[PDB]
Amino acid sequence: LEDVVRAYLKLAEEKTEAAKEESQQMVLDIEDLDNIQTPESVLLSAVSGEDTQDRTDRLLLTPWVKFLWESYRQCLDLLRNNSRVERLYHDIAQQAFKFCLQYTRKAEFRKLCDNLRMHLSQIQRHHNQSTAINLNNPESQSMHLETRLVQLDSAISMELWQEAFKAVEDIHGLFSLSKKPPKPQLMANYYNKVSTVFWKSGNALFHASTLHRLYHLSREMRKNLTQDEMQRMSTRVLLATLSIPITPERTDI
Amino acid sequence: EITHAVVIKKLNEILQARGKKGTDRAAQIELLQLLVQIASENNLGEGVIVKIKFNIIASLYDYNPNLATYMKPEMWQKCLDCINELMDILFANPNIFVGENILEESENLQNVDQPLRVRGCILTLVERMDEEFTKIMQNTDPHSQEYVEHLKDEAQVCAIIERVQRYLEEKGTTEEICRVYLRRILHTYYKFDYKAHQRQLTPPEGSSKSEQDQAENEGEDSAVLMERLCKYIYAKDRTDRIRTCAILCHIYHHALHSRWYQARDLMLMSHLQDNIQHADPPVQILYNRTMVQLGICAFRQGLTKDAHNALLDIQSSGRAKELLGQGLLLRSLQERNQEQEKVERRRQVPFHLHINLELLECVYLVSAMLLEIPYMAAHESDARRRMISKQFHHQLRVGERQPLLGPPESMREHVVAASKAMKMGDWKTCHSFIINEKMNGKVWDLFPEADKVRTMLVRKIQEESLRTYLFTYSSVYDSISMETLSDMFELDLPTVHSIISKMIINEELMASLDQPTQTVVMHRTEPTAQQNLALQLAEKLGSLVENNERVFDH
RNA sequence: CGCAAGACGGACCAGAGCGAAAGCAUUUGCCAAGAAUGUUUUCAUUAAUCAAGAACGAAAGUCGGAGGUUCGAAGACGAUCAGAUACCGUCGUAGUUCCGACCAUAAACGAUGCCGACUGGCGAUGCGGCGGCGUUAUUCCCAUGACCCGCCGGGCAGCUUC
Repeated sequence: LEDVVRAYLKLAEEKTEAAKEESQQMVLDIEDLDNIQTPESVLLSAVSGEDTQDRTDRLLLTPWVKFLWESYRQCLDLLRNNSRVERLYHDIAQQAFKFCLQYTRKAEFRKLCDNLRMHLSQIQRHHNQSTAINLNNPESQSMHLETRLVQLDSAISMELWQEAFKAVEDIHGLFSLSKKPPKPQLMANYYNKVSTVFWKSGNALFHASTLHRLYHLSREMRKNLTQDEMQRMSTRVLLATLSIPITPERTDI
Repeated sequence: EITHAVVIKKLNEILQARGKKGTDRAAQIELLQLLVQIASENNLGEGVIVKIKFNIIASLYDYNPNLATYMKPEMWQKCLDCINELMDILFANPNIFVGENILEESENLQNVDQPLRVRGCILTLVERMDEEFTKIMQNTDPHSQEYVEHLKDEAQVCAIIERVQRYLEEKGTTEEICRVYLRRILHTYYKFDYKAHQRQLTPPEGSSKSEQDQAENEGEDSAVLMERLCKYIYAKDRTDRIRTCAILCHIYHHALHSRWYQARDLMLMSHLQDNIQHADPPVQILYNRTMVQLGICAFRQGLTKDAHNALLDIQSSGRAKELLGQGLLLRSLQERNQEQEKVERRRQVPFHLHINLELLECVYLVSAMLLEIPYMAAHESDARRRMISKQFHHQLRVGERQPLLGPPESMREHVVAASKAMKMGDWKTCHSFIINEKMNGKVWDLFPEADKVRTMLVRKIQEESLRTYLFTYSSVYDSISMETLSDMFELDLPTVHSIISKMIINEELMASLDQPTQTVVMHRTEPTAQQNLALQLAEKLGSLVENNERVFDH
């Protein structure tokens, strides 16, 4: 299954690669090909239209994209929304994220929704020879970090935000139902990432707070991580300061 | 091959089995072609092939298994070639060639009914063909492209309808042709600033002075001409369903090509609010459609008020969707049933007649913005009793109550973004959404008058932001360098005079205003007043409701 | 393995269809004909049955031409039998086939005249029309196709009973 389904999604990815280039070099140059003045009927629809490249890339690329998306949705999803072992799921998720980033973004809503639903079915399902949750932080931590990085960057990439919010909510829920273990690495990683992604959107207040949180994490990780670097400490203190002095009052209009 | 009797009778016997289950249905066309390419004689005519030519371009119709469909573009071009040839035969010639006897040659079709609506069987065709093109511009799809050769057939049918216009012997000139004219104005009406100002702003002393250039400058007149003309050629029918249809298309021309005054006049004269009730459900869509473009050209002339009231009636509802024939059965829960919403899909509408709804949205939400942010600035300086729901107040409120907004990435959020900037009273925040979201969003990029409407937006923001600033700050003042306000909000003293003058008169402020010295002296207190006037109101509200509780009781 | 001649339309082919009866199965086209059903079209009693008289009418047979593979009266042989001019085996003429004239007969049998009215039940089948919860074909979608259910005509038949 690993060899077959990897080779399937790999064959579909190359058909879309060829389909874009094809449409984006031959047909895209056929489009705006030649002059660019007076379209006879191109100016009239200029009151509610777009460019010629999107207008004819929809004819020769949208197919590939759509197909790939559908496959990813029904593939691992409609064939492996859980089960026992076999990660590959991480790779699938990564691919989906990349696709969303590149092609259409709406896919994020669908993919995200599906993921959440699946997580709910299991977390609030528990009824099958599936994964015997208990102390198996391997797969757990794995999927966790995976979705995290994927969600974080994803949202903080296509200018999404609700998606990022959903991701954070999910992570919080996991921590709640996954607080039975002490705590492994990655923690610091995610913390820093989030604080950063925040910074602006929210006030440098909560952002600076998260920054100080990551700074404190650098202490624990230090005693356990061990980082012999002064520059690091300097940068940390700097980030702390800023995030702090920034706003002395909010304008609650 | 022998005197136009065998020929004619076989005409009969081919135009007979026209309908039934055994048609072959395409080699009747073929066989009409095999009485023409083997029709190579003389006088007799050039002459009477015209009519056969009708019937046979009518083969170039009827092949088609029904009325819902759209016409293999090769079939489409063959149609064209036929019709075009059957302009040839019917300029050159003039005898009218299913009647008016001459010397003879060579007929008989006086004897059936009238030469003449079988003469008038060329307008029929061409209207049909308009309609077939229209059926085209539905099944081809959409942002992209078969699309352009089809647009080109569209050019060519423009051609045809133009042609079907100058000719007119009709019965002579005026007195019914008007419907050619109708088609022609249906293909003049939804066109553009650039082609109402190729006469005026493709430079009129830089353009050619050649009869042809006048035919161009008259071509821009020629539709708003046929208004003045063909009112009487209809002028003459009172039928509410064509009256209420025609005038809605006329009000369109005005506001876009010319004065919004004439547009404002024409609907206000007509009073078609009553008349649309008598009208059938296409003209309902026209009524909605015309209301759009007037609230548009309200905002383009720069009037917040009229653009508000115009675009209000649409934005009370979420039906512009279903009115433009786009609505699902479920897109909330409301929009049943299946077989009935298809009527809208069959009747409505080409893609080249649409407008962006985010445009319509933003243009409405921005018009209201300049009215309501001073209004609420005034209100929260305790002028509140004028607080009105189900308005831009609500539409701003739903977007306001997001805990989580950082940078705006939706057109709603860009309106919310500029709204917050207007509250703070910094010009700066207006410019954000007016530049960036209008590039996103291409709210800006659909008008040559965005250049104008920029200036109209800007100075209003600078004046009303000054006003929102003043509604709060005027407790803090003891006096004002009025010169500062001019410099700071980027305004000039003549206007800032007139502004501050209007303000202190009508907003009923307790400022004393030295206009020659350019000074205000105010000293209007008190910060505790915000509580005191509030409990004074809370008090005063007591007795007033209480008198109703009395008058009910007794 | 190839060629020629003449004959013949298997299985599919059925208490199935069409024709007044005798009869009628390879493909495709042409020529004229007919039943049933549909119809708020036309005519207005124009009908039913039939001496005289008329058309068609299996197979065999006769006359004149063509053809003659196959089968085969007659005939010549071989057996079986007391006898065996037979049943059975071999050969074989007329005939069997086609074209043009005759012949008018059959268990030409449903052994059951034709036209009309009335009087049980039930399930099928061929054809037309109409009504319908649905699957199914295609172009993605009520063109008209196939399958399912019910109803109305007229047709070949069957089952059931104080």
